Amino acid sequence: HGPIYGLRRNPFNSKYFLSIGDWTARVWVEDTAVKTPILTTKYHPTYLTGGTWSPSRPGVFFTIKMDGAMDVWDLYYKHNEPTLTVQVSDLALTAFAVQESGGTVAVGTSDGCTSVLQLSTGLSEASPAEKANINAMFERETTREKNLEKAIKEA
Amino acid sequence: SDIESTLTRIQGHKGVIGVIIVNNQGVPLRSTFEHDAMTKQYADLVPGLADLARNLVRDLDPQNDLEFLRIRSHKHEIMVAAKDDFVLLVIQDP
Amino acid sequence: VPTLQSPTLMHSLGTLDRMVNQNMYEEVAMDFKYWDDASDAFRPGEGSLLPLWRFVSDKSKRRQVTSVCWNPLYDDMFAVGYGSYEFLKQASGLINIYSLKNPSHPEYTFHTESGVMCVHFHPEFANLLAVGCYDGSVLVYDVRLKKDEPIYQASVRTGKLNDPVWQIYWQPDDAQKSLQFVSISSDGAVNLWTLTKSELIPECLMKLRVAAGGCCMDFCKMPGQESIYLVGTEEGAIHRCSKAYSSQYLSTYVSHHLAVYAVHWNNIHPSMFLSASCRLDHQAVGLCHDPKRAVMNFDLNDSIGDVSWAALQPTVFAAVTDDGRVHVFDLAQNKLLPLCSQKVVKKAKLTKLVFNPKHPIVLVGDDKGCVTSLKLSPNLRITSKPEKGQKFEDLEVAKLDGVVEIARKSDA
Amino acid sequence: DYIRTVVQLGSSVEDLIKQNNAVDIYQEYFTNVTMDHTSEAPHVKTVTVFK
Amino acid sequence: LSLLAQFQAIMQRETLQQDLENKYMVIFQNYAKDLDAVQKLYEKNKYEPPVPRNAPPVAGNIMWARQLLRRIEAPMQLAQAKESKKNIKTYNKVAKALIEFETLWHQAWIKSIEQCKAQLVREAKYMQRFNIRCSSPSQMVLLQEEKFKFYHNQLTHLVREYEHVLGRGARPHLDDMERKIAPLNIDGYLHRFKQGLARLEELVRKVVDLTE
Amino acid sequence: VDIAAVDETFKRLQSHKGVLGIIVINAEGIAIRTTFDNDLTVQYAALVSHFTVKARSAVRKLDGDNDLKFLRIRSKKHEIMIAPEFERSHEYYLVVVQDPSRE
Amino acid sequence: LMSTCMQFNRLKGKVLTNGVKAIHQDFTSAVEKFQQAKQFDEDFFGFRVVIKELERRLAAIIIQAFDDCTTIGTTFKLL
Repeated sequence: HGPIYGLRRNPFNSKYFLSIGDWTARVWVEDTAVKTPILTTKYHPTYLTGGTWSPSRPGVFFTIKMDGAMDVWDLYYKHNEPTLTVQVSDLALTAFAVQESGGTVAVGTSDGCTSVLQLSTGLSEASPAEKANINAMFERETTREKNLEKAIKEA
Repeated sequence: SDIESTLTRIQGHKGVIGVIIVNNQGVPLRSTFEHDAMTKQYADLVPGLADLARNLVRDLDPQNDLEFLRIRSHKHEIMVAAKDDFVLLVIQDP
Repeated sequence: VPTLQSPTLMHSLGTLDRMVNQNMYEEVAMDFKYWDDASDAFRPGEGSLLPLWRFVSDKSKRRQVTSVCWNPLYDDMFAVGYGSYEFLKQASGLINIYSLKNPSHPEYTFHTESGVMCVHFHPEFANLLAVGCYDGSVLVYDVRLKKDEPIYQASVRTGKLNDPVWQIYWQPDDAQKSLQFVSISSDGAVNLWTLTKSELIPECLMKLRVAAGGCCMDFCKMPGQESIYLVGTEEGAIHRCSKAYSSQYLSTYVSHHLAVYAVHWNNIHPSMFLSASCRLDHQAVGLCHDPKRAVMNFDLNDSIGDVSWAALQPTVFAAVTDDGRVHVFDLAQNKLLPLCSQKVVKKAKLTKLVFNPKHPIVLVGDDKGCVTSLKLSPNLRITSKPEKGQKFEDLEVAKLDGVVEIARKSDA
Repeated sequence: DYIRTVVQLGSSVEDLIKQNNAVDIYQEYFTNVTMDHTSEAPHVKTVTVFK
Repeated sequence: LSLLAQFQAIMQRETLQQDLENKYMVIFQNYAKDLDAVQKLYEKNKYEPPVPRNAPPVAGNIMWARQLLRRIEAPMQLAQAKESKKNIKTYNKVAKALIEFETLWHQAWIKSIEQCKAQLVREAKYMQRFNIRCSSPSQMVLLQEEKFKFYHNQLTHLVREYEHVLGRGARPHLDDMERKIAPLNIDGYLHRFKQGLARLEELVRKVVDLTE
Repeated sequence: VDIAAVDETFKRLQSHKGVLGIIVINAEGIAIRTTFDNDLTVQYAALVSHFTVKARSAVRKLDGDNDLKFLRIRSKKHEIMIAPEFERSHEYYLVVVQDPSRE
Repeated sequence: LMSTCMQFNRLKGKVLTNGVKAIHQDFTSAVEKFQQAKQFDEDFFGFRVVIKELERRLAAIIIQAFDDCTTIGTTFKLL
């Protein structure tokens, strides 16, 4: 939707890319039959502007919005609402970065400074397969819905 | 406030006549008696029995230790919990 | 480094206190394990519970025993859930934890602020204790920490049953990222809870529709499968469903007119449960089919606190009513009359009966905040001994089935 | 006399052995349980703000 | 009586079938005995009757009376001629007493709904689901409980949450919220106090992370 | 014959749960009946003889008119039980070793 | 009967896909038992029982998966 602001492949096991750009935060996939999301997440308020994943943990993400948040969206546990809403600033956040070992973030705000956070032992993992799994299965339902329109029209 | 509450519970049952804690060499600290002409009796007689019994148990197979001991007389049950820091005594006729 | 506050002092002092308190009840305990009633091989038709340990604490006398549960590993733990049942004397609740090693002073304790109308230990891990409360707040307590406070709560943010939580259970979640809970409430109906990061989250199982969602006050699940459980109501009926909305009330065993107070399966012959109400009669009814009648009925003079099949045998069971008499039936020696009816308490109405899986004793619980522990004379406990060519579950299926067919074709 | 003494002592000790088997006194519950269930909610700390 | 029904069903000989009518009088002795025992319960426990569990006090006494009546009445349908006259008279006094409760207590409940309706705001609007089962209702029945246990559950929470954030203080802060706590318009005040405490749940944790 | 009675007492005691051993030792520290091998026997006889005469002298010193009919020392492995019967023409502190862990 | 058979030939989400697998497993097993002249009304109302009885697994695994719809338009992916 509209002016897109997000793009990132996912790391740590696979190639599924992200689309956090507008005020919906999807997760997309690269196939010629799946030109549509997989784990669409919430329609938000406060037009979205930017985030990424984790390179030390499978598939969390971290939006920012025009009133400012690090929503630590853990994404194998909930699927609708931001697991952790933190407002670093009142003024509108417009950046993002991740420490390469994972566990320190940075956003500079709408005027000026740059705020460096620190995320605890929520950022580590014990099983990296089932998150490739639930981000693999959950779009064959979308190809399955691609079959239905041919079936509907032929009927 | 857990040690003293256990002392107050344990000294108010149907047969208990005295609780004693004694250090390594001696110095019976925190007795419970209305006079002290027989506390010193316990404090200098009993830990000889406690460490003598640790000798008896441990001599057999040195992975082994002692933990407690009971001596039941006719009118008394002297229970001693010996360990490294101290020796502890509770006296009770059933 | 002050010796008189060292933790190992407190450890050895606790063990020495048990070591004392044993030597104050030597007969009560030696009988608990090494004693058989020598005068019940002479009169075949009756028995006699012998009363054993008595457990009181001074915060309990103003309270009413409102649940009892036993721990899976050790078999010397209780979980008394002191609380209130009168509508006008509503108090703050309590929960002790006792032991057979010392009966006088409880090992643990907690102090809630509403009536604890249930408990349950976890079956595999062996410590975590789920509870409920008069005001919807299901709570979970962790025990070995020795912090007199919960480790989770409920709120009105995650989920709240909103009226008393009469019974709760633990589900085995097999090495997963969670632990599971199933509940029941007066208004609304069954809810599922999980143990997430620092919270407990509802998921609704089913709603007990008939004015309003019909009230209900007990349920039991069948051990041998999991999904299918039996739920009471206060419209009167007994219902049975599975963990779905899969044919809401798979079985509708309707036979009653008031608040049912207890149901129970029996661990052998998995088709046969009994139940018990506040219409002064408890009915031992079969479930594969048979939803329109009762195989039997056993009327009595005051309403039922509760009932319990024995752990060790599927004929004998016991029941506890509102007078002071626990009475215990063998369903294959007498036929419609209580094998042993004994009065244990003086001026309190009994309200909770719980068996023991390994040693043969029983806990019954007063109206006056006390629990008293009885032992079963050998005519009450008669397990048919297995043999070379037969299995122990089969003989005990056979006894019950013989009694069932006899009274089925003898009733009509 | 030896025989009478031995059977007297056998009686007394037999009572004692029952006493120890009756309920075990010297047994601490949860001597060693490692698995602890705890509080793990997300923590956000601003170490410094680079300005 | 079930045994007698079975013996009727066993065999046929017209003399025996003229003899199994006889034993209904031997049955009728014990029903009179049961009619004795229930009668004693009525007079020993007239004013303060024991109840079912979590039962309210006015019409959770009606159920006790109803239990005694319907314990004595349901065997009467089956055990229906001089002894029968005195026993039907004793039954027909017990019947009028076991309607004496279940009308006078219902009247006392009428005047108590006039009292209490203006803790106990439950019972005058919690009885009418026990009362709706058999007897008749009264003015302004419990059409107003789809709000009121929302009104107490949210409102023992947010006020409760105005203790924990005041456990992290150590002030124009609290000013702004003691001016909100104090004031068919208990909707907007719960709005106002929820948006009120979100603000200071932010501010206090900001101060803690910038102070430790 | 009473020899069957005392051997029967050994199987009475020894039929109990966990009871590893029974032995009888007289006032001169020499075992009479055993259940162990010979050297664990002689070291029990010497050790327990010395220990129990020290303990009886302790209790008699502590109070003049009180004696002991009982002794119980603990391990983490096995709870040695000593009983004595101090008399003339016989003083046979029998000693059991047991533990409830086994079986 | 064959109209119902066609409509049932059109068959968090891990648990719920397992659930709608159980619904398909049962409807197949039920019809294959029926794969074997006026007592067919009895098996007919038995099958009526099963259809209006395993239509409530559907209503249950769509009530449990209609909160966890995310947006305006996950509901037609699941409707």
